[PDB]
Amino acid sequence: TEDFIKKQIEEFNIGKRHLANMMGEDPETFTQEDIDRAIAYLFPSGLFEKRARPVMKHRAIQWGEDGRPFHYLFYTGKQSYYSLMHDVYGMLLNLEKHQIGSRWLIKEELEEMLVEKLSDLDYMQFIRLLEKLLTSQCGAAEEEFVQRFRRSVKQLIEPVQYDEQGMAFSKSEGKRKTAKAEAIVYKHGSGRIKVNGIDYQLYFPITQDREQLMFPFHFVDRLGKHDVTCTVSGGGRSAQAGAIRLAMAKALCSFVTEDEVEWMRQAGLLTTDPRVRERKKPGQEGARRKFTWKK
Amino acid sequence: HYVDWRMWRDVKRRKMAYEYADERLRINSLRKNTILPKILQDVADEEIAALPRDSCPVRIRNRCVMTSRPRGVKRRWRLSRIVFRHLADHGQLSGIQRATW
Amino acid sequence: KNRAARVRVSKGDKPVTYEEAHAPHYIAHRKGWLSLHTGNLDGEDHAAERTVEDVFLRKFMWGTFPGCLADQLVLKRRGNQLEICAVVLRQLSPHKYYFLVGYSETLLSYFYKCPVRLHLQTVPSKVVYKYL
Amino acid sequence: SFFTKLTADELWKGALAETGAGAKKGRKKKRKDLNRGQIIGEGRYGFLWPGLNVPLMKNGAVQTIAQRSKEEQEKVEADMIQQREEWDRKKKMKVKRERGWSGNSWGGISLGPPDPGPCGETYEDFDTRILEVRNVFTMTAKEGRKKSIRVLVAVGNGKGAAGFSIGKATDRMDAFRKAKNRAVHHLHYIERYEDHTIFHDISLRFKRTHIKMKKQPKGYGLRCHRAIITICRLIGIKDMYAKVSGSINMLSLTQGLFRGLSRQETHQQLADKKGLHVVEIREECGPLPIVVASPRGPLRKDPEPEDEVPDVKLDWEDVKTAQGMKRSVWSNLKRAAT
Amino acid sequence: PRRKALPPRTEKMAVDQDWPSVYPVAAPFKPSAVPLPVRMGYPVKKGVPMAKEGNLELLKIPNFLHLTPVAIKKHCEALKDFCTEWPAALDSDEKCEKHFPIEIDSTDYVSSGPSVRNPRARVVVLRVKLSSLNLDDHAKKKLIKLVGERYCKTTDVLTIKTDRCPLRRQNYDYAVYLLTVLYHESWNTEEWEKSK
Amino acid sequence: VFQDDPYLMPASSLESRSFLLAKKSGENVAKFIINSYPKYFQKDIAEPHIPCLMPEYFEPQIKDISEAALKERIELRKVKASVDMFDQLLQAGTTVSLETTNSLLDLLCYYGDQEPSTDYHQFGVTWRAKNNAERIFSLMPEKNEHSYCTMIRGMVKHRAYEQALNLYTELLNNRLHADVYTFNALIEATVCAINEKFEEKWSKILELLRHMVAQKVKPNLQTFNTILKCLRRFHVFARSPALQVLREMKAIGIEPSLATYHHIIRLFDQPGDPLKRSSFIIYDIMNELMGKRFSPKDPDDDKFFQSAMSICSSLRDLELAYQVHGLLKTGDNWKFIGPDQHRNFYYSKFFDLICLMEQIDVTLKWYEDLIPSAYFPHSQTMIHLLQALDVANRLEVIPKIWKDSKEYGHTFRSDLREEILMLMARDKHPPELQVAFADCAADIKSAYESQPIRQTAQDWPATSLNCIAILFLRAGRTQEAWKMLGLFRKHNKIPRSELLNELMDSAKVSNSPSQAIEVVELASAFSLPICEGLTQRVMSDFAINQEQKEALSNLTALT
RNA sequence: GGACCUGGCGGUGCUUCAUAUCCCUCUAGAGGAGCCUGUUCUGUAAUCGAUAAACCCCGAUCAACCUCACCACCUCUUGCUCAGCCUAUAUACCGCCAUCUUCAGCAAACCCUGAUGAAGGCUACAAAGUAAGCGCAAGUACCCACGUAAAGACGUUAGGUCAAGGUGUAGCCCAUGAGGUGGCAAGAAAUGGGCUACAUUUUCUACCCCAGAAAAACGAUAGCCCUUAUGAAACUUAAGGGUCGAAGGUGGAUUUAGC
Ligand SMILES: [Mg+2]
Ligand SMILES: [Mg+2]
Repeated sequence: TEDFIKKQIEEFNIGKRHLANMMGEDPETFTQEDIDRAIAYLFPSGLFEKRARPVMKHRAIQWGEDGRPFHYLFYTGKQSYYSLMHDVYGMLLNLEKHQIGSRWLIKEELEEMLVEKLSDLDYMQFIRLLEKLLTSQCGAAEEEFVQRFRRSVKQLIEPVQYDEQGMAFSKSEGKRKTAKAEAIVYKHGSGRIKVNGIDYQLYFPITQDREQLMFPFHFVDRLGKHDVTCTVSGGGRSAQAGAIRLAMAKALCSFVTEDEVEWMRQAGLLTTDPRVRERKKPGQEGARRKFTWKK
Repeated sequence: HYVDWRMWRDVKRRKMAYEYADERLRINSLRKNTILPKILQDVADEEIAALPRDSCPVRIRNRCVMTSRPRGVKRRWRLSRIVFRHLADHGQLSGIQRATW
Repeated sequence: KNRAARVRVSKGDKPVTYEEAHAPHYIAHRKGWLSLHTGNLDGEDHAAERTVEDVFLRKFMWGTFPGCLADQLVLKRRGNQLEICAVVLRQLSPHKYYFLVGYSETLLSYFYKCPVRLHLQTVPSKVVYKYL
Repeated sequence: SFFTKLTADELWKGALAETGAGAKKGRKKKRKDLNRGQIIGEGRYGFLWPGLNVPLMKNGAVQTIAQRSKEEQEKVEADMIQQREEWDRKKKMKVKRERGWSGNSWGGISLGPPDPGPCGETYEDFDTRILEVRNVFTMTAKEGRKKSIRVLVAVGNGKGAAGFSIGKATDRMDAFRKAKNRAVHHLHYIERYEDHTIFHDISLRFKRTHIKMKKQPKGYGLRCHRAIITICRLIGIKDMYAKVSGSINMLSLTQGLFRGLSRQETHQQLADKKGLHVVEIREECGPLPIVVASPRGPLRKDPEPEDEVPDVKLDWEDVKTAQGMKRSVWSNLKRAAT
Repeated sequence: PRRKALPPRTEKMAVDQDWPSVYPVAAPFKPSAVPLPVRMGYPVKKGVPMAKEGNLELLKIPNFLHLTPVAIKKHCEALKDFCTEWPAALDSDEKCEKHFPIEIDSTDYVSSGPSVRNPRARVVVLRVKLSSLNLDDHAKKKLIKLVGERYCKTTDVLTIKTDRCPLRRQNYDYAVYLLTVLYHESWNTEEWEKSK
Repeated sequence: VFQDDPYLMPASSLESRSFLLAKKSGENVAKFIINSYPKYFQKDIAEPHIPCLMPEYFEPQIKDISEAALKERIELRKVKASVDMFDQLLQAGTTVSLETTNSLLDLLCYYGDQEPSTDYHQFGVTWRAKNNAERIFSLMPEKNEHSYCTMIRGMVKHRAYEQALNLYTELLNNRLHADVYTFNALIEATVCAINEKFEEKWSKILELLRHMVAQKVKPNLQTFNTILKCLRRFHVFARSPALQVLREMKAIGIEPSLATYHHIIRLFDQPGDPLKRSSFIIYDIMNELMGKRFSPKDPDDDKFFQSAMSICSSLRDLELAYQVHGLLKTGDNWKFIGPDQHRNFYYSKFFDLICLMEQIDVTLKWYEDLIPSAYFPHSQTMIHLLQALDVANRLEVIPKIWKDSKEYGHTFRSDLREEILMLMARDKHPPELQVAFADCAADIKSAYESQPIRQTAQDWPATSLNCIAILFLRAGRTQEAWKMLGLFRKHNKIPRSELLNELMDSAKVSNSPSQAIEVVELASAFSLPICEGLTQRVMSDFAINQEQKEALSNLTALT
């Protein structure tokens, strides 16, 4: 009951005061974040599931000592959901009498909001009622109500820097498979690209890698308008070429217009390729190749 | 009071090999060279052959120290795969955990 | 089906502690290791000796405290110090508990040539995490 | 060896073989605890450890390590063996149950009071009796022939409040629990005349089961079907006659008995209905008129019709018994007290 | 009557108590001693993490309750007597090389177990910049050629690793002797050195 | 030392001692197993080697009749086999060192033919007239100063005072010179040998000291410690020369130790008034010891503090007790507190004096600091604390003390419960204090119900029941008071007149006639003279009905 | 015998389907050759277990001696063990798993319906179901939120393992136990899986991707010889070298794996 919760609250306050004393912190300004940091330090647990780690922190009962429930819709068994439906229906009645990057929350979010359990059909009914509310030319008083149930669904660009020589430049980095590259692109240049201090046509004898390097500058029509110095390590020739391409595109984003940045993002020049080698599993030849199925 | 007579035999072999380790090392070092005369190497060969059979370190078998299993024994823990799996699954072994990646 | 270190639900009546209720694939995630020593780390030696000593300590404390250990032991090694932390029931009299603590500590210290200590945490009954 | 040893529970699980191919579908040994009679600090060497197996202080002084003599150790071993034998004998023997209608039948067997209610409700005054335990089988594709137990349970407080219920379960004890916990929520209240008998004769036909109950004076006993005897004991009826004819289905019998007993009309209800004094005439009391009921409202001055011949549907068996033509060799047989 | 368990002493504890006195040294977590209402364990559905009483998960943790920041500060205040001030005349590494050209590296290993022995601790490494030695062209060339791979031309550092002897002190003495004999032989001149 | 767990935390002092004894018994059993089966513990895996964790050896292994086996037995103290081997060696006539025979005599005299007590297989004189030590001494080929020294010391230790005198005479015949310890043993033997008056003993002690000076033998702390121990037998006369001995110590430069001051204090602790003479010694001793770290020098050092505090408790000097405690809590001096019994007695006396004299605030501070951290209080100490709290009118902590009593194994102490109940029920108090006292009384009643004296029909004190009922009435729990009125005749315990008055006072507020009449029933049952007056009050302050007044008239006729 | 209840299995159609999946379509394979390896058979005096999916480079992340449990011969008897047994039984079990599972159901505990019969409990503009718990899910590991792992209940095959170990039952106790020396293991043959290839998108060399040659040679890790490594022991292991240059010329029905 509420007595047990109040006893737990008092115990938590006393323990918080003891923790503040132990850590030497001020017992007044000893907030929840301080409590969590102190507990993590004093009881260091490396269990991956954060819910299983030690924690010091602060459902209820729907009727008093006389047995009378607090909510008039308690006997429905879903008092929160039906109260919400009743309020929405009342708002719809009021609207009828008087006359994007947002989506509806999922059933789990609705259950968390209403601390109850709801079926799929109940969720669909509530969503349809909310949609009818939205389509009814609802005012701000109901638009805020809708936004209570609404859930929201650009690439950051590095700034230009200056070097000892006086040139204006930007620097970025990228990776592909097991290769990591860091690129420096100058605002003014002559198309020279040097990888690890070596000219690109010598470090990349394969024409495909050179085409991959050309792709970012060619896309925004800036061949020969910049000078690039890249340091790449790991992977093979194609992985290094892809990493250098991604790093060069990310760095060149600092010099092209925002529209060109969006165009490059739509062209895939900025997304990091998550395709990496899949681990071999026991009982099979490769990542997916099973052994020859005998009969 | 070892697990089985095979573990008892292995214990006897280990003790005898440890007892005769230095003599075997010296005689074999006499043998394993191209400097000393061949006749001395031959008498060293017959000497090392005269040593008891169970003193040869090759006869030592790495059995599990708790079930005497001859095969499937991890050298670091000296345990068979079944016993090691049991202890690790119960969590009694520090650090060892299920591998997922 | 995987039968290793798992408790199978039959009627929702069998009480299980936190350790028993979790399958092995939860060791790194929900239940830390019952023993803590540096032997299993990288570049460290004597892992097998520590394992054998831990097994003997568990089998010895289980029989020295018959029907008293509420849950599995916790073995900690710090330098040459060994600490056995045991959750024990309150069935036995404190005189017998202290006698067993002294006896076990002295015998283990003389047997393993290390300063063994034994810390007992008493509980009224076996703590039930859930029923299966 | 030593590291190959296991725990007692694991060894018992391995030895008893509670699970396996044989025990999976039914295609003798039992667990015995070896720690019930064993005391810490007791060994075959007979050592006395101060503070563990012997008192730490003797004569107000700290005891030292002592070893029992060979004769003393023999005495201790004999005492241990005697205790083990006595415990084994006690476990082997049992308090014999009270058999029901027959030695191997489940009917009439008491189950004790029903389980207490959650909201501070106790039924310690209620007695629970089994009336039928049937094994019922069904044809399912997944499992072939599925087996279950249906149990008919009657409960009663011996003061009129009694009920019956049906429990279906895979386990017999679960069926007993379900039925006896459900019965107390279905309690009829049976009105008893003078707290020992029914108010009047009850002739009923529930489905294909005819029940004929005759009101009887004090001391007549329960001359009724054994199930009816049990149900009447649960209700609180001590004197009644009951004949069952046609189908003797136990469930139909119980349902019809409860229906008839609940539908019976009390003397007070009759007096209120017809507005006349209900007066009892007893042969043992001579011509003395005993007014057992009086109307609650105004009395009716109509002297009622003096019916020359009552148009009542008689029963042939009753008339035959009254006229003596009945000569059944089983009627009025001497029987144990009921 | 059966024995009654006393209430935990955390109830008698004060908010402004001296915690380091409660846990002076490393010790397992004791619910009767820790006043914090800490909870550990993965909660069951519609449940909460298990309380500290009988919590084996808390017992497993190598807690730092004996090493609170106040306790750390008090311990360091006590231990400041044992320390010795670093020489302020060589605050930078350049002065360190100017005054101490030879650096000795030795590794000490700490691990759980009854035996403290570890062979890996017998290794000694001697590092010295040849530019910090008194050598001429011929001596420097001869010493570099003699040491071979032990000298890195990029860093101008001679590195001698000694582990031949069982002990740390023996390996250190061997490294010093090796450096001395290498220096003296490098300054020495031999007949075969002419036919280059 | 105890396990930090609520179940295993000792409650009382007896529990503390029993738990420590059980732990020591377990350690001894483990060591007995280790020594009985050493082959299971010979495997060494400790680096560096730990000698104290290896099995020990007590039985000799040399079997030949020679000096080696005899020396092995002597160093293993196996007195029986050492004597048998020495007899065999003497029969064979083989060589034996003089030092070896001296060591044999030392072992025999120190142990007195007592085999050392391994793990397993007071009043009077412990020495025996016939022994192998005397025989070997007679058969000893050559004697030396150390031989006489050790024989005298062993005979004094075993109370062979006449034999010690004979050894002294033999030393004088040999014209050898003893040492300081031998002279101290001789002084002890001379003092304890005969029941002579003080004059002869003091003259003999002075003559022995002068003889020691003549023998070029220098004194030591043991000399003055034994002198004071001997002079303790003659307090009246020895009160004067104690200061002379102390000044002799100061002049020589032999700084008196804790045991020396303890012996001086004991000598000044003559049965009678201590203020007359101990006031001249205790303050000077404290001034000398003030701010001085000590080291173990004499066997009686550990006693000092205890004895001091005891006489401190006699002097009722809170400042002196504080000085003594500060001396104890100075550097390492706390280690001189002594054994468990001495520590318990010292802390009991100290806390009793604090409760008697110190202000109740500092008294409670000391109560928190010492109990249970230093010792578990006795029931008498808790009674004194309750008295001090009652004097300081701070009754609000009285239930808490009772809780502390339940924490310290004083739940079953009848006297403590009686004192608590009497203090609680003696005076009326505000409603919160009264209800707290009623809660404490209910807890005490539950304790009475749960006492282990239930083997015999419990003799519930009448005063306890009266006080519990009074507390229940004054708080407002009248139903339990009525039930206790019934239990009074159930337990045949006479009620209290004040209890009846409080019964009427409590029933007047609620205006309950029948509850008032029931008290008259009880009083008439016990035929107390108050009943008449009680009846009057029932007829006066209560709206008595007809049948209740009929009952009053019937009880008026019956009483 | 009457009426019901629960019933199912049917190489029985129709409409939807399957996403590396049922077929076709995609790629690379197996089925042709050699070699390697396992199995079956033959043989031996000379293990056992595994046996369609779910056995067949399986127990074994491994057999020259040991390992070893096999055979022959010899030896020992309270035996390393308060004995021992790799002796029988996985159809007595624990233990650890296969399998559907590349599944989402299993479900106690209640409530209601059928007159309180074997039973049944579905309607969302809702008409008696609720359900703890288990599993899925979720959470966690790895590089994300994806993916892969891990997980994957109850049941199914009296599924596998008494030879990991423990143990029930039964048996041996001068032997069915223990120890030593020596020894098998081959090919008429079939079969599974793997490796190398049958080449010109190749081979050799340099290089590690702008070359020069080779091209009826391509092709053995096989055979023979020799050396070396390990070991006490190499004939039987591995590595290297020399020598030999064979079968083979893209392979039938069928069949494996991959989003
Ligand atoms: Mg019968
Ligand atoms: Mg064969």
